[PDB]
Amino acid sequence: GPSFWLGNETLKVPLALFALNRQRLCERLRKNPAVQAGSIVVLQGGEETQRYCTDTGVLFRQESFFHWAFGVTEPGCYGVIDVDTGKSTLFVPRLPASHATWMGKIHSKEHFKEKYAVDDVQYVDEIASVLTSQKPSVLLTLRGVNTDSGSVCREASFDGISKFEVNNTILHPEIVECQVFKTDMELEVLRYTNKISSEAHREVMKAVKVGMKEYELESLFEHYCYSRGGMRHSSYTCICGSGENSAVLHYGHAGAPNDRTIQNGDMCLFDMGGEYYCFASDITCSFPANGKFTADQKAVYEAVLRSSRAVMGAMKPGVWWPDMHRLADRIHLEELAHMGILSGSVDAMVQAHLGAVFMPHGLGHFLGIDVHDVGGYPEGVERIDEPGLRSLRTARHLQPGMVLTVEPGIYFIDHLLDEALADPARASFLNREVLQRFRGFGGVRIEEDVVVTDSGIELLTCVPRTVEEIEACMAGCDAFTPF
Amino acid sequence: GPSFWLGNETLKVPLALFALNRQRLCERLRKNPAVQAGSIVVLQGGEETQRYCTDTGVLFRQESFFHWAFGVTEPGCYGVIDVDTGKSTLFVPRLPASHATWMGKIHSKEHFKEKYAVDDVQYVDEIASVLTSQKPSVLLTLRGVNTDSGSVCREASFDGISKFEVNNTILHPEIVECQVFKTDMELEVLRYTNKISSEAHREVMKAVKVGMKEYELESLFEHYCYSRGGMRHSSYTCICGSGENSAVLHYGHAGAPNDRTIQNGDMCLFDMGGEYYCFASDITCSFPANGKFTADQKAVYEAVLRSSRAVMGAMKPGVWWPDMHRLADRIHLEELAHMGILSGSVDAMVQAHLGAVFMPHGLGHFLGIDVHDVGGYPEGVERIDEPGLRSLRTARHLQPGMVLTVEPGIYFIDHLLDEALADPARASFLNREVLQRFRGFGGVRIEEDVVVTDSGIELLTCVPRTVEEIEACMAGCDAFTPFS
Ligand code: PRO
Ligand code: PRO
Ligand SMILES: [Mn+2]
Ligand SMILES: [Mn+2]
Ligand SMILES: [Mn+2]
Ligand SMILES: [Mn+2]
Ligand SMILES: [O-]
Ligand SMILES: [O-]
Repeated sequence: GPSFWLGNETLKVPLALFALNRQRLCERLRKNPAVQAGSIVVLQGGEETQRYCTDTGVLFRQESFFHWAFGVTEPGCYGVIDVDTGKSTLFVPRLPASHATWMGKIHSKEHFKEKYAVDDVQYVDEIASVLTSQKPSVLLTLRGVNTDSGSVCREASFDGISKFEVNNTILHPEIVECQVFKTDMELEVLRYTNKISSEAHREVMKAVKVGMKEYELESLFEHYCYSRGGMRHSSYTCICGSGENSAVLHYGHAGAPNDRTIQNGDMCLFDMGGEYYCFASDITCSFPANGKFTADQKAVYEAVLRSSRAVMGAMKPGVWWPDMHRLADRIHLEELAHMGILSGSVDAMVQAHLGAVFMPHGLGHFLGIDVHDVGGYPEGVERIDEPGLRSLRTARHLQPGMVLTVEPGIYFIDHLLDEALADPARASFLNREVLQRFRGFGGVRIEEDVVVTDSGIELLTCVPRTVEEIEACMAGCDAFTPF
Repeated sequence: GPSFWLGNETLKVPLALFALNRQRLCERLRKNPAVQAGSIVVLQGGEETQRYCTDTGVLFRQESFFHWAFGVTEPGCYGVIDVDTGKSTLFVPRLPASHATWMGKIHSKEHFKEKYAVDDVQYVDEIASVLTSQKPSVLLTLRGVNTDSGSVCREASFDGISKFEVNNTILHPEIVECQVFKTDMELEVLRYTNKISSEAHREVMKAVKVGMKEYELESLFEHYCYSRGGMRHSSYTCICGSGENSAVLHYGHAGAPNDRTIQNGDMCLFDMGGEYYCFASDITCSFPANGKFTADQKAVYEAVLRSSRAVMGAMKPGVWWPDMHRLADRIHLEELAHMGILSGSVDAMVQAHLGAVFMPHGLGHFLGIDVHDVGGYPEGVERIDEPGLRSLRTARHLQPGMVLTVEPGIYFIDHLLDEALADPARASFLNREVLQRFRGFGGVRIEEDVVVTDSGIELLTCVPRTVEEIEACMAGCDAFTPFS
């Protein structure tokens, strides 16, 4: 069967991947007692956009649910699936003659049928007529709430849809639940995105020099991923935090745009992940700008390495993800006590939520077509109302096929530290004279992507992690030399 | 005063640039009979967005009118300008405490005042109160139609604006007319974006090898522009057309995504331009993939080079831009005849609109904060209803301070050639036995950015252009002398 491929050494992704997703979705809907025979899933693809009211085109990236089901890269499409038979129909825009001048070849419907291995291809302007002839009982459309953005996913619509019976409640929970469990074909793509992004992280560690701007490494990373990996997009805006900016969790956005000069003595926290054919990677490396950990940097770093490997060591089916978050909290507190930043009973520190002062984010999240993938909080799964834990993007138990990030960190964040020092229940644990030395340290995050297996996990990421590995990598003389 | 700067060798852009733009806008408004005393210009900045319903953030790029007036990089702002005094007030988001954890320092209003050199800074939720206290006669908001996209620019709104008198017709043509004429400070930025993008094009010509994917050069271009120029964005999606793809004017979008392997004997047409602090560049270089022009490639290429230099040499204040387009058409037809592709009377070819078969787009467009800059078709200026010319993004006369692209091209586009061959009014000019050799050739576009000056033009772009220069650049020399 056909494959998506960007040539060179890039991954061939079989279009059978998306056919399998459609089949799995149908199989799940068929078991839902509320789904009527003769139902048809109706999805609307993303459309071309421009910047504001300008005619400056925005590079099109497909909507994630549509991509999961069809793998279609072109804007302006719809796709439907007959639930009972699994038959798929792709609807493509009927393009004007001038498209040939400005945009490229006007491909035939047969070209698209062969390209995407769907059962049928029609034009978008025929969708009402085509669906009518199929005499569906009900159209199943996609509407629901993303539990990370809080946004409502907008359901498909077309001229004439009002003439049909439409249900917009059944589909969203079902397709989300399919996306949560990755197929072997999807795992092959996530192995690849992690391979290329890991290589890119290594090249960045080799390239970093005191005096560079943070964004020079953002640029280098994205250049490696695109030129060598075929990754035209990143999975999220690159986070290239040096010095105190490494305490800012999502540093790098337009308001803080990776524009600091890296200085001797800084820690770097680089959270970057290329995207291939709308599949994510999400990796963070932490390391000294000058290639040599100081004693304080080694201590903080190895604390996070300890929680990282303890969590990965414990992860297996049936483990409750909030228990892993609490395990990381406890290890951080133990290590910060060993360092002298903390004193007293770690049990009591845990009871006072002191861990969240140092790690004010969730331990990790589902990953897939989106970096913060869907399905973390389905109906019946509640958010835990405690510092740190309330930022968890899922409170589920682990099962095979789930893909998770494992991303403990320790940060020295002034407003959180100051709050803790004002609270007698927490201040007694904090040694002010030692902590003072760590003001402006930034932080350390060690982020791996893993897959839950029957007996444990599979690690997808492959970057240097021990202090020795990191220092060796940064001192390496050799491979990637743009102009 | 303060400047925008991304360090290293990047350009320091004084915030005074935006102060001057506000001043110029007020000066224009004070002369406008539709404008009464006590008016306040109210602009709304862009907001941050995410991909579809996901929480994947999209990198924020400021809305172009707002950028022109204020130079503000942060999402969620508004900005107002008192027309009579010129006093500027920036409104910034009142951020949640958690911003300090996730996004960075919660800067003070004073920080933004110093940063942007405005007269006052307030929080966005206070805009109704602050405007009420000023007792304005009317709020002037921005609404109009972009003549390239057809889109309606959406006016500012805030909770309570219905309590004010609002006019949404006066401002748009006036701010557009200011934008058409670049200040010396703006020209400094456009010289810089052309400098960096030119360097990047030269690095690309040096790096191109048979066997590479088109997108490898897209990547390399953008990497040069960001790491060396501080250009986080491109001005438009890179067009890296090799072989027959060079006939596709805006190749490289998601449906044709720069994914062809470059072959020996191919021509390349690379239209790429980095953006710095929301100022554009727009440059096209055409060259043989293997570094050596064939006789056929040299002939097509030098035809476009001739029209490029003819137009640049003719441009000056008072010139009607459609006359430059017709000049390019005539030169292309002459040179296609000199190559044996066409025969007969060039006067007759022109009369038959044959030029548009080979150049089915406008000769060039205004450039500024947007690659297709505003103001090409103000009220009164009409689109010419002919092939090629109707695609012109302006039919204005040239004046000092305008910034234009000059981008003639010749392409071999099958459905257009076949239309001509089926049309008795055009078919006899075409020599099939010679044209057949150019089927699948793709095309050549040579695109320069220029400023209209009192005496003619200032060429901003600095890339190799002659056959000799290009071959040398690709051989690693980079080496050449610009048009003057
Ligand atoms: O947003 C999240 O969930 C993770 C936490 C640290 C950075 N990214
Ligand atoms: O869009 C335009 O006007 C120019 C013509 C060739 C490519 N870009
Ligand atoms: Mn991350
Ligand atoms: Mn993550
Ligand atoms: Mn161009
Ligand atoms: Mn142009
Ligand atoms: O992350
Ligand atoms: O262009």
